[PDB]
Amino acid sequence: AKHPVPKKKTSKSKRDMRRSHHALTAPNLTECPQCHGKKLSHHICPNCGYYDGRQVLA
Amino acid sequence: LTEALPKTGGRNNRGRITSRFIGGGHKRLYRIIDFKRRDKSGVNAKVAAIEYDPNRSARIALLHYADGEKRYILAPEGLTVGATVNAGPEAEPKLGNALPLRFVPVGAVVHALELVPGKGAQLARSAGTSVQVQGKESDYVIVRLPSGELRRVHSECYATIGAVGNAEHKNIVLGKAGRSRWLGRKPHQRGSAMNPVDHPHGGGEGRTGAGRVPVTPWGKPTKGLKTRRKRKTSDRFIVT
RNA sequence: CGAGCUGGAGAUACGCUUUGACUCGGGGAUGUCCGAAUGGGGAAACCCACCUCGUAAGAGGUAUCCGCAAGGAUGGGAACUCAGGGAACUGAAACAUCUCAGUACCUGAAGGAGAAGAAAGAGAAUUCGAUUCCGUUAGUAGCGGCGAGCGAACCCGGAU
RNA sequence: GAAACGAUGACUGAAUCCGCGCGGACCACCGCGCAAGGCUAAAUACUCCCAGUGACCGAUAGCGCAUAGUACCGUGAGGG
RNA sequence: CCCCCGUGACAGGGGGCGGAGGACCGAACCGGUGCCUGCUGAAACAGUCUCGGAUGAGUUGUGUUUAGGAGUGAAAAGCU
RNA sequence: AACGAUAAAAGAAGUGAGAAUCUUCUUCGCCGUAAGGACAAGGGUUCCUGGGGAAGGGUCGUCCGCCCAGGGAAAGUCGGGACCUAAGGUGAGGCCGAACGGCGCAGCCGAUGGACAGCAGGUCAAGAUUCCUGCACCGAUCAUGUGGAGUGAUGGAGGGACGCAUUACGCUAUCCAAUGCCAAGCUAUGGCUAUGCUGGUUGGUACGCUCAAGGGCGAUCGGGUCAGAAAAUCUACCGGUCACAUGCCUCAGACGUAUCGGGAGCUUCCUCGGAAGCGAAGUUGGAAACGCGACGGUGCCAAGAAAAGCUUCUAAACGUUGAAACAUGAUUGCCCGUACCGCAAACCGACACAGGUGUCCGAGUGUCAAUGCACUAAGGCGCGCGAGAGAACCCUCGUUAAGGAACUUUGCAAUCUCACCCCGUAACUUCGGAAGAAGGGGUCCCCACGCUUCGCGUGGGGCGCAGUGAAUAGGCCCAGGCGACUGUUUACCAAAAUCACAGCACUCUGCCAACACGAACAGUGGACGUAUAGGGUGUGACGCCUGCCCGGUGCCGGAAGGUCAAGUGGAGCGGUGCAAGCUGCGAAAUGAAGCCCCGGUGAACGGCUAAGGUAGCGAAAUUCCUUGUCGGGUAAGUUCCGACCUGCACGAAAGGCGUAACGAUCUGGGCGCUGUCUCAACGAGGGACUCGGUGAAAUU
Ligand SMILES: CC[C@H]1OC(=O)[C@H](C)[C@@H](OC(=O)N2CCC[C@@H]2c2cccnc2)[C@H](C)[C@@H](O[C@@H]2O[C@H](C)C[C@H](N(C)C)[C@H]2O)[C@](C)(OC)C[C@@H](C)C(=O)[C@H](C)[C@H]2NC(=O)O[C@@]21C
Ligand SMILES: [Mg+2]
Ligand SMILES: [Mg+2]
Ligand SMILES: [Mg+2]
Ligand SMILES: [Mg+2]
Ligand SMILES: [Mg+2]
Ligand SMILES: [Mg+2]
Ligand SMILES: [Mg+2]
Ligand SMILES: [Mg+2]
Ligand SMILES: [Mg+2]
Ligand SMILES: [Mg+2]
Ligand SMILES: [Mg+2]
Repeated sequence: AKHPVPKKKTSKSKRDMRRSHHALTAPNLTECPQCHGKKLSHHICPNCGYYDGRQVLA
Repeated sequence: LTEALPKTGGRNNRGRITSRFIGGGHKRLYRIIDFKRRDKSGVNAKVAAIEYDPNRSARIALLHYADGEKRYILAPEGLTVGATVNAGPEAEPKLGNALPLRFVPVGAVVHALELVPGKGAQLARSAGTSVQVQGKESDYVIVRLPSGELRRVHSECYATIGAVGNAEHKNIVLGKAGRSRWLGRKPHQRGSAMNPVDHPHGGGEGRTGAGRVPVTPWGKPTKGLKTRRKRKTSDRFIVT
């Protein structure tokens, strides 16, 4: 058949313990020096399209 | 080659393989042969040509009658193109003449012999077969059949002068499987190569044999397969 | 019947109905093509014809088996009925006669039922008085590798 | 089986009322009955269908279906 | 079949010319040899590579026939 | 875990709530005897348009083969039917059978076959040999004239009408070349300025004192009835007269003139892109079919459907006053099929599945050839998750020092070899073979000279490590077993030494054959055959051969006798009634095939008590003891070869021994080469790891 197979159901406890590292880390959001919508460090502000001057359209 | 019929292959009867084996073949056509000849009594015919005939073994002769009716006859050993052939009681002991046994001299060699006046030729038809006449008894004539058997055939029955054609089926050595295929399917399948289910020589561990019998029950080397029939009275001396 | 109706349909538009719609009860009239299928063919519901009447449309006929002819038969029915044919698993703690069982199944014929029926009988009283069915006799009498097991009928009571 | 009687595939084959068949081999006596022509209602059986009822079910029950012999499966019979 | 050379018991040998074969190599096509891969597959039997046949006892379409102790079988109790 | 082939993908622009994924543009890459194109089967609206965006789509969708609505499919000539027949199916009458049913002559059904009238273009969003434009053809009914007398079946004949291989001449579709023609422009990086570059370069029909290979043919008179049921003016047969070359008849195709068409492109409008209008050239040379001429030629054995249409005859019938045939007008033109997918994401495979599916077309360059191989036209496509990373390990690859089988059950695997030309080639042989044996050499470019080309030969010269410069592309040899050989087999673990085979033998079978299927005195196969044939059984090319035993068993044969069934025959014993009678059982003798009994029989079952192995083989696909013993080869040899004979337990058609050739067969050795190995390394791609999307399983 399907050669190595689990021997016993993994308990609600054991299953959950394994998920103690699955939690997403929230982005470190910065506020744009211009358009004043929040942005990602080292990226162009989505809203105004600025990164010192304006690079992207809108 | 002149005004014939279509011979269609078939080895099974009502559905089932009834004559074991039998298959391949070069798709042959049927040539109608005048085996009786009675109705052409008195009329002379010219040997137009000796044609090839699959379905036989005996070469075929094309007869060109004076009345312009064309017929086919088993070509006897010797008959050449441009010779005359006559049917009826009035006939010389020359090649290819059809004449009843009473008019046939003793010690004469014949082929295409009947059995009942009419019906058509029934004995010594395949190439090189001969019927040696022994001498009359009453209405009946004692004749030597290709097997060696002596039969009481009534003189009322026709015969043809001489031995059958196609000289000898000897230099015909077939050669390879497949020559046999130009004719009949994968021949003799040994019952010893069979399984217990299939045939009595079936099974065992290796090459063998143990009681000697055919496909179905019976026995095979020696067993009188002839019945307690009436045709026996009209027969004197059989074996060999 | 007596005011609603326009099918389920949960749907709008057009309408119909006290000169009695709708619905219900009872008759008729139309009933394409296939199917016994029946003009002939066919891979059901489609191809292809001929004959008679006819203004074309359109209508009628054209299968075999019975008999003079009128008129009858083919085909379909859940189960029930009789008939022709008729298993084995199974029981016998094996198996072969026996049992399962004349059961299951196939086939034929038919009807609302059929079957059977008017004593060359049952039978032991010189009683009975067509048949079928029910109770009973009775697991008696008997049959039986006298084993497993199988099993009446007469009398009597009763439906008719 | 001591196997009567019915029944019939093969062969045979009678009597005609001082006659024929039966009565559990068979005989005699006693007794019951007239085959070799046909029909014949009612009582009996069954339930596709219809009505009524129920110490029947109430959605895994009850019919396979609160409706479907559908969807689905199978070349098909069939299964569902 | 046509030109050439041979004679001790011999057979033929040579040139042209023809175009035979269950002949050869090899695609298509039929096939399945060896390895690996695939092994809850891409796939209820496959893939790449290698390999057998390749004018024959060849391969293939339609149409039709034979089945259940029955059929079919260049014979494995194979296939139905 | 996976997201279904390792044929890629990139950017721009667009759309939209939303875009790796939808549209468009420019590139890139993969197929191109297909991964293009046209049918058939099969599927069923999947087609086109406009919308949609639950679910289906292995991700996402604004999109789709999914969902909704509307539309689309056009035939006298193409397939099928109103025509024909094959296998087979059915089948009045008929032949059989418990039933149900099974067979069966004609006839009828039945294409996979025969027969039969149309081509060139145009273009819907989606059909086209169907619609439309142009110019044809087929049959039917009638009309008007020609014409002036037959017309000719349900039957006759001819004819339709048939193989495989090979091959001569001519052509076409079609393809190539060019400083042929025609058309458009421009090119510049260094040059060319066009003799460069790109593209196009003829389809149908009518006529023509034009060319033309090839291909098909006798015409008449008469005689015999005994031939075609009869008749025949038709056909066969026999005879007579002109049958050499020729002679007639036919033009595949070419050429020319005309004409309708198409034609590269250009021209205007533009509602985001299509519609409309116009139109040049048409050369010379080369190649060339599996198609056409055609039913050609030759060779061969295994000896190559039928029926209708058709052409010719008379019979009967109507008519010889309005015949048939022709010509030109009109009229007429039924039914089903036609979209789309159709080597596939629309069919079969439960899936948008790496399989399977019959036919046709299938361009160019190079390469002896080719449908091979590489690249590439036209056309189609990048395979419905994606993006990083650059671990172990696993898959598919490239290279590898020194060694070269030491690996191991085994060179398993993987290299080497590799095409064409020239030289050269063994034992052994069935004189064919073995053979591509083995081995060695050449191969590219330019020039000059020669010839038989697409090309080749000789000379000299050039370049590179290298010249079938990349792809396709035999490793070879020695000895053995087994089987002669090609072939066949276990769909899905066995391809073989299995089966088959040509050949040999025994044997049965005389024809309503044996034998076989079957309810059956049916019917049919055997066989429209006939002992030079058919059934069965065995052995298994060819060569030399095949011994001994007939007691047992079986088969064929004899019969002095013994044994034996029903039946014929009834001697006797017994029941009952008073009695004739009616009844229960019953010997002897006679009564069949069989069996016991006698002889035969081995390419009958068998044996080596009925006899104890003739040749030949032998430690063998057979041998236990066993790794027998001696020799070979190896440094070393349980295997292998050879001898020997002590054959546990070879041996003559369950064939014995041998045999050239053949083998994806099995065993042993050698050369070559090599990552099999000492002993592993590096490198590549695809997984594995990481992120975002979707998200199974056995097990418990
Ligand atoms: C390839 C997948 C295929 O497996 C195989 O074929 C292998 C090779 C086969 O091995 C084999 O059959 N064999 C035959 C001997 C060599 C090989 C084997 C055996 C054991 C381990 N590995 C290999 C098994 C291991 C074998 O089991 C074995 O059976 C033996 C009878 C006993 C063993 N026991 C003792 C553990 C068992 O494992 C069985 C019988 O199968 C066929 C197992 C059963 C459960 C089965 O049918 C599966 C569903 C099977 N069918 C399928 O489609 O998938 C499977 C899993
Ligand atoms: Mg509930
Ligand atoms: Mg219902
Ligand atoms: Mg190869
Ligand atoms: Mg080979
Ligand atoms: Mg028939
Ligand atoms: Mg990736
Ligand atoms: Mg990092
Ligand atoms: Mg040896
Ligand atoms: Mg072999
Ligand atoms: Mg082979
Ligand atoms: Mg993830």
